[PDB]
Amino acid sequence: GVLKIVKVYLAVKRRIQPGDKMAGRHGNKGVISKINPIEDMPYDENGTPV
Amino acid sequence: TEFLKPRLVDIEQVSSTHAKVTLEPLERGFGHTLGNALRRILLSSMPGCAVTEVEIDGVLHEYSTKEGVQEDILEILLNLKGLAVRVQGKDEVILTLNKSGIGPVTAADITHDGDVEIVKPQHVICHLTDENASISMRIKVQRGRGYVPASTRIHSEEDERPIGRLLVDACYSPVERIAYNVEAARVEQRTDLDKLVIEMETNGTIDPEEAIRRAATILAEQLEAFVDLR
Repeated sequence: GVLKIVKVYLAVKRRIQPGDKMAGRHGNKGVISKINPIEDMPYDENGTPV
Repeated sequence: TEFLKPRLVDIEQVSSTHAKVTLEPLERGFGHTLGNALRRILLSSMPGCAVTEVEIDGVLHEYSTKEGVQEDILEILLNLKGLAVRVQGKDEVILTLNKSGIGPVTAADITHDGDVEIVKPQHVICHLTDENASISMRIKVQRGRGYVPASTRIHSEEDERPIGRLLVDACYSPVERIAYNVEAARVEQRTDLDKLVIEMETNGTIDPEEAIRRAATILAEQLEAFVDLR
């Protein structure tokens, strides 16, 4: 029945975003709730944000 | 109101990237008020120049590999994000980079345009393995502010789709790190009087001094709206 087949390969870059699932290696899971601006994030005495 | 204004005192420039700025005298509580307000504008609102579009000849997409080049196109683009650029006059400049032969392709191989200044000429972009290999590309640098990802830019204008242009991230924001310390300025009478020490760490482009001036300008522009309209 099949005369010819054309296979298309699409590439996609997916960004991390609210709803995405993240975990550690101690079975500690989570869903990302919000992406905070750098300014807002807790920072060290040295000024480096978490 | 016995109003007590601060003035810019000392500018330690440890490096072109890192610069400490002491500020006094500040009245009690204005240390943190100005400290954080400025930190937030300096991180989110700072204007700068950054690579927006790159077009390499013989390259249709960013996932291909060019022969005679160790790095895949993605890795080359990530290096061009780190390329430190100053545009003096124009908002948008297209620089040309043509290089051949065996060697680490540096930022100096870009044709020095008159108004444009490359802050880090030794910045690595590409490693050429085979001597016969030549790379040629046209790097567009635009001026903007904050962070403009290619994904946020692939969902806005897109009036023309020229199969051959690659969109990469360009952190306009010159400011990499900022922290402010409130130290006591044991003032002539007042011991509650304090100094503000702002430790800034930028990449190239913006001058620390100039950036603080701009950030204070933006905050004062926003206050005109509240002082004026009731």
